[PDB]
Amino acid sequence: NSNICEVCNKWGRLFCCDTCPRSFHEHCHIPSVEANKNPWSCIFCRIKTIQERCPESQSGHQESEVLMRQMLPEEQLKCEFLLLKVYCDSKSCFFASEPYYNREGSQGPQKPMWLNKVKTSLNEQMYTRVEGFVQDMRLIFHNHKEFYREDKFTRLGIQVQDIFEKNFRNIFAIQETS
Ligand SMILES: [Zn+2]
Ligand SMILES: [Zn+2]
Ligand SMILES: [Zn+2]
Repeated sequence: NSNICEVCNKWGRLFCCDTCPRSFHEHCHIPSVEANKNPWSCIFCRIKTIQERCPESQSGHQESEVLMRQMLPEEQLKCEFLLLKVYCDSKSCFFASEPYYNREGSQGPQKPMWLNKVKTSLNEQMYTRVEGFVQDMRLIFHNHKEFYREDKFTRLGIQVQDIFEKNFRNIFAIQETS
């Protein structure tokens, strides 16, 4: 196994996957690494298993259909994985914890949102459809873009949103388009 966490790239108290060489800190893995379970498979392995059991799941889908799916176990897992993929980018540190807004010439968003809040929401099964999760994730970046206006710091929102969107397309097998 790897000697650094797959999500944060640091050493520490790591849990090793039994079916791939990845490792995780306890709260870096989503869901948090499970108490017992021997063997244990990580979220990357569990997502690969879904794909292997249903190869047709990789044919193209329409986003509108994906957003209306109910959050049954497999869609719950896919949202957890997609959240994990955003945390894997180091620039996610800007969007992880609860923000605050006091900048000359800007007003804070009406509905602040951050990655830890989405993490808790998923953990507490607060989303009933994929749409709920996706709307909150997109809100994070939209709030950022709107608040930082012309400051070049707005680009962080663009960059992390691009990571989100690419992984969303991959994980939910959205039909490729030009
Ligand atoms: Zn970590
Ligand atoms: Zn694994
Ligand atoms: Zn099948």
